Amino acid sequence: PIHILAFPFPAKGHINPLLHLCNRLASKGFKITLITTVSTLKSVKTSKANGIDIESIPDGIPQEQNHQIITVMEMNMELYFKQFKASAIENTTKLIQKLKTKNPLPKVLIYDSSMPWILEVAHEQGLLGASFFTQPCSVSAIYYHMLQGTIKLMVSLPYLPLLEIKDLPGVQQFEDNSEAVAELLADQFSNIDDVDYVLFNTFDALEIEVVNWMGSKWPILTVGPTAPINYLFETNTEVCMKWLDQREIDTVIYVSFGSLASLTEEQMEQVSQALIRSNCYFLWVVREEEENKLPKDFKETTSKKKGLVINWCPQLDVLAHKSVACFMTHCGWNSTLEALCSGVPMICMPQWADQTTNAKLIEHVWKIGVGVNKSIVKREEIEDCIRQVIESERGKELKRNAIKWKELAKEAVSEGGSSCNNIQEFSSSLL
Ligand SMILES: O=c1ccn([C@@H]2O[C@H](COP(=O)(O)OP(=O)(O)O)[C@@H](O)[C@H]2O)c(=O)[nH]1
Repeated sequence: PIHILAFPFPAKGHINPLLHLCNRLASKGFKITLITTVSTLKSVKTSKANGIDIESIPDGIPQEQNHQIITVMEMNMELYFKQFKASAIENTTKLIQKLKTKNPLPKVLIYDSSMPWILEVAHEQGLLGASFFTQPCSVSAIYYHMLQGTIKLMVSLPYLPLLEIKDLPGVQQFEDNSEAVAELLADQFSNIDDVDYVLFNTFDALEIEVVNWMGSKWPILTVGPTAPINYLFETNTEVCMKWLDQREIDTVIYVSFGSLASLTEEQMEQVSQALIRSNCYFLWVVREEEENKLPKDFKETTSKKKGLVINWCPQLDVLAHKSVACFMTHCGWNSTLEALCSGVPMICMPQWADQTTNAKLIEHVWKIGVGVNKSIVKREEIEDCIRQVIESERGKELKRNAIKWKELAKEAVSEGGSSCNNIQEFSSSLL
């Protein structure tokens, strides 16, 4: 087989979409080796069934308590991102030299677009280099314009809806790290003319005009949704799926703020009371390190009548379940795309980075969600949005719109669709 190496940035919203692409490629007969940091490997619980070799490299930055890589970087982003970079260059080089003593020899390196300097490692080692963007073309376009100096972080940009300042990617939320974060996002386009393959986790029908614009500059390959062995981490699948099976169609609010975002105890109390007073059934992912910010007795007693509070769920299987009526989300791109491709309308509560822009696209372009208004977002505001989605006639339109996007996404990934064709073109190029 042809041997593909894959190197995501060490965070679940970067690992998971690349894993799903790797599983598709392994189904076409390619051998896959996934490169992870030691810190990521500590959370990996299931890997045997997917058949992919996993090889680890050092973190390259300090190990603090049981914190994850981004959390450590936030202490000093400019210093620690560039320590992570130097270590990753050195140690991926060493790893590839070891892989070159085994058959089949590696031929291509698919690397996260946020790590553009890995291209030079691939080429130095005689491999093709493929940059994998884990955000949509519309948001990535903003980072390109930042690199060109057309904008620096109402705002008009080519082939994007008119934006309010609050809709631009949220870099101000990173405080003293804000300048470093803006620079790394723009750097995704710094060597794009040297990349052998440019891949985006999106599909053409979702953003026709900006994809066409981007394609007038570089040959890009839209391959999304990569999401269809589907999980590396503990998902509590049996508990979650048995509980959803006890629920009637269209009755459950799924709630998750992703793998990184953390809300204050003040904000968590507002969400807790909004869910209780709504009187709907709900499944709320509260990560284990965030549980201590919940109101006392919430997980053990008051959520027992109508809710399931869990530290991680099988999100693809949850969003596919007929009981789920809507998705209160932080609007990370994977959650946004997974919900749209499942036909599930959203309540948008973005926190930072691309989430703010994603929420504007959800509400105003794709029209499959409503957005909360900050005062802190209060229980009444959240309750209002729940009634809009679950009860009102507007909620029925949002659901019809979500089902339309689900059908276009099914088309894109099936035989003859744009993403299916693009993955075939990538695969045949390697052959
Ligand atoms: O209980 C959960 C919550 C999230 N996810 C997955 O975690 C990723 C979240 O990535 P996203 O882009 O939505 O936000 P981020 O964590 O990067 O902020 C996605 O692959 C979700 O499917 C999951 O499997 N179980």
